[PDB]
Amino acid sequence: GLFGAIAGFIEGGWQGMVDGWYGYHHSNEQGSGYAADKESTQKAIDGVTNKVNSIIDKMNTQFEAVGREFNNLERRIENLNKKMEDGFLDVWTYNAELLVLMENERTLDFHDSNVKNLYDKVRLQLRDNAKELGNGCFEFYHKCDNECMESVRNGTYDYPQYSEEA
Amino acid sequence: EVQLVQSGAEVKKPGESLKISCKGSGYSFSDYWIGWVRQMPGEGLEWMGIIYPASSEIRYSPSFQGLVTISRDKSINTASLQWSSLKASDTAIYYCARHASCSARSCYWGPVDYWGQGTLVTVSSASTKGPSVFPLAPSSKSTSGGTAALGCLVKDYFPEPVTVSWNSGALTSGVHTFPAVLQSSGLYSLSSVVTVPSSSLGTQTYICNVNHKPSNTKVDKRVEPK
Amino acid sequence: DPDQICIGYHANNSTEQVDTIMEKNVTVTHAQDILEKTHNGKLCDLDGVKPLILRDCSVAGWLLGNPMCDEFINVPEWSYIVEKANPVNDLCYPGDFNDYEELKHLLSRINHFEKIQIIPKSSWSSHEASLGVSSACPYQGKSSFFRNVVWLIKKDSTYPTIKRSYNNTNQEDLLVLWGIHHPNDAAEQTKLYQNPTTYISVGTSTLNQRLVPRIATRSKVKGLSGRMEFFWTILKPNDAINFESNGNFIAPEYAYKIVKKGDSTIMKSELEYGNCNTKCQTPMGAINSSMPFHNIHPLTIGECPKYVKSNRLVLAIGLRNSP
Amino acid sequence: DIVMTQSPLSLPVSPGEPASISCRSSQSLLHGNGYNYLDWYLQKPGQSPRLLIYLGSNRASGVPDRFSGSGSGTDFTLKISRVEAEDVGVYYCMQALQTPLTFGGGTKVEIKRTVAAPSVFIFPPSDEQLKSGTASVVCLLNNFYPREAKVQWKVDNALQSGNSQESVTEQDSKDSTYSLSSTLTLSKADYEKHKVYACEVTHQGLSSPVTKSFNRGE
Ligand SMILES: *[C@@H]1O[C@H](CO)[C@@H](O[C@@H]2O[C@H](CO)[C@@H](O)[C@H](O)[C@H]2NC(C)=O)[C@H](O)[C@H]1NC(C)=O
Ligand SMILES: *[C@@H]1O[C@H](CO)[C@@H](O[C@@H]2O[C@H](CO)[C@@H](O)[C@H](O)[C@H]2NC(C)=O)[C@H](O)[C@H]1NC(C)=O
Repeated sequence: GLFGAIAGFIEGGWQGMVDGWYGYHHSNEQGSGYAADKESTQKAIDGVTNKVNSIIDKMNTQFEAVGREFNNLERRIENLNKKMEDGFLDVWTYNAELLVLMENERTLDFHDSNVKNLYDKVRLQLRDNAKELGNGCFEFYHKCDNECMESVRNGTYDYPQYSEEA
Repeated sequence: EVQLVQSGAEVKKPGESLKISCKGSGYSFSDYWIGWVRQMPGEGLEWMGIIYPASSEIRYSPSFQGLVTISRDKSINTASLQWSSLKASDTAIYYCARHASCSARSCYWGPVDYWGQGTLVTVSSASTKGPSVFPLAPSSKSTSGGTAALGCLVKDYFPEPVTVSWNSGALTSGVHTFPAVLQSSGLYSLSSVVTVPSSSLGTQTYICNVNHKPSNTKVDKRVEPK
Repeated sequence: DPDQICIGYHANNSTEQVDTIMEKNVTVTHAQDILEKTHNGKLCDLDGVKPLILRDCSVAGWLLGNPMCDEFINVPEWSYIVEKANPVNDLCYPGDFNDYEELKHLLSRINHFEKIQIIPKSSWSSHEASLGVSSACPYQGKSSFFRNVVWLIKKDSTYPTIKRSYNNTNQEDLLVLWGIHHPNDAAEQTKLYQNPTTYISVGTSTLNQRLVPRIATRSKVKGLSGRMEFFWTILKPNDAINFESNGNFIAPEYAYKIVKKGDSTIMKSELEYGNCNTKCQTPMGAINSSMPFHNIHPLTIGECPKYVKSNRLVLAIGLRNSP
Repeated sequence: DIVMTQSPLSLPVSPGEPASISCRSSQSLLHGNGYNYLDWYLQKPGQSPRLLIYLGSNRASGVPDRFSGSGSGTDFTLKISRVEAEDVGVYYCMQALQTPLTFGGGTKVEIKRTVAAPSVFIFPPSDEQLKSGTASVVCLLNNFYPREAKVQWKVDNALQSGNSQESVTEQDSKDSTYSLSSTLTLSKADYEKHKVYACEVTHQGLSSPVTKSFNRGE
């Protein structure tokens, strides 16, 4: 949404990547393959799992509010019809449905942000040592083996080693 | 109106089982509590227990609980009382009686407004035996004598009861049939006496008519002077 | 060719859809349903405690002791109560019930009664308690009346003025029910009670009631234009209820001792007992679920989820699935 | 249980004068409604028990005005204004507050009359009985008042012990008297060794003990 990566630059997800939610696809002398970012995936799983508890908690806390407001109503008015209960049930159902729609918007936006953040993590390691093709891919000026890919995914990439050629 | 008809009379030996019953009529059998009352010979009334025949909830007495089984059956308006192994101490008369008609579990259990006729349950090691009847002769008086006394001795029978009449019911006045006594052998023995004018001894015939239904026995003994 | 590295996101064979602000039915890789929509469709126990199921009886019939409601003499403790929409056995004799909904609200607090006899039929010696029966309210095939109350009438062309009172010597609160007979006409009131203008006064420490039977040309309901009206009150321990009347008095025989007070409810349902046990129950059926929400029925009992009026509530966990 | 205690145990009453029976309870029988859950029952001789009073004071359908119950809580009483031959029997009070139901000890009530001595008779064993091997001698006290009496057997002026049984009739409807028999039981072997047989009777209406006797074989 705000930082749109899905419906942004890449034109689809990868079915070949089943290691995690986000990740990489390398291709070189040894051979190509998919692999997921262990750090961002693990953080995202622990981030969302609590988000579901807090959103369920949010929905419960104002079911009690809508209920408490009805309880105050019931004691005050002597002649209240059964149609009144439905009124408060609709009000809460409206808000229940609304709170799910809003949280689902953030969750898909949260992934779009994290995919965009992973892309920025990678480019700032490479800097001027790679081409930028403009479809979620980087092409190296230097030669990058499987051990060289390891250093990019993990976080400890060494720019000094590759001065255009190495 | 209300009627309680019982299913007596019974004679058994120690160890034998038994099931006496009582049929209610003239009301809703299932609506009224119905129960049992024991009366041992010569002693007072002992409440045994009641049962509500709609629910079959039984209110036993601690003295009788686990020793007799009270029952009820709506389909034929009958309440019953059972024994597993009888004893000599159970020899008594057992009264069936209607109680409250309260559907709750705490209430006025009375009035015990309608009672049965009782059923005689006799329990001993002796077996059914007919009576031996002997005459008690009238004579003899000093000089003439105004009133004379004669009778019959009904000896060695089991179980109760026996019915004694004189001249086939023609002679009721002045008669005394004594309650029976349980002899050391285990058989019963009573005596029946009647007082009459001494004038009649010469001409009037006197026969006592003893009937012991349990043994199908009928004895007519002629009682005459000398 | 040169070496390269690419950045992307997960995909799979998932077809789970979710709704958002801008889009409806967006296929995602993973999703969480938080709405329970199914039930076994049976009336069950609640933690092994069986409910009181009145079949074709109503609450009024049960407490007053309707002749057709013969199972519900001395019922055991219940978790909840079930009653059909239009129970055929309500008030056999055409009549009303004062504060009937208030009484039903009070039954939510109660889990178990114990019926006790307070005024035996035998005690009414100056009055004839045997008669006071009615057709269209049959017991054992015959004309009859409510079991827990007595329709008193005249005796030998006389209805002496009544003065009785019961003192609650129990430690528990006592539910007491009495009634008044609104006669058909002036000829009937003379026939039944021998007193043109009668009264019924009832008094406790809290309550003080004065009643008078009304005469009116009413419509024939079940072949009876004359009408009945029943009342009730809680008699707290050590407090006495004082009855006085000279006619039209439908006297109590039994009261109901409130022996357990907890959580209960009366639910409208046509369903029957299912020989099951559950932690959560609804009029439609039982719910065995670990969801936080459901959409079966607004009335529930036990440890349940909360009722929403929505058909669907799904949370998106994963990301957008392509293709 | 709730134990019930009646008094008196016996109650001889004259035809004209009244009677009164007390019945005490271990526990209060007064109910919250005001009524005492206590009944009274009459058992006429040879008949079943019948309802007399309930619940405390009200008369059962067929009960005359003479009978009336009274009292409250723990102590009660049954009053009778006049008593007649019809009213003889054992009167039982019973509580009906709690299960198990308990009856009282009972109050026997006979008709009181003037002292009347018994007519004493004695009977030797019949010849048909000796054939069997046993011999029973029967003494008879006919129509006397009061019930208390002494019948003592003496064979050849030797007091007999542990070989005779007594039996008393119920009180008479007409003359309110009692009759009593006594049977001395012996073997034929014993009976034919002694000659003189006599039952010596002693009773309030006699100035001295009356003795009726006979010699064996006339
Ligand atoms: C999203 O998909 C659901 C079904 O998965 C759609 O629900 C259908 O709605 C139509 C009419 O709107 C009904 O006739 C069908 O019965 C529904 N489907 C089912 C399986 O019951 C829903 O309409 C879709 N939403 C949008 C915005 O198109
Ligand atoms: C109901 O009965 C009680 C006693 O049976 C009456 O109040 C007192 O209760 C205590 C024990 O709870 C007794 O010891 C006293 O004897 C009672 N009376 C008095 C004057 O203290 C109570 O009055 C009765 N309720 C009524 C009449 O409404």
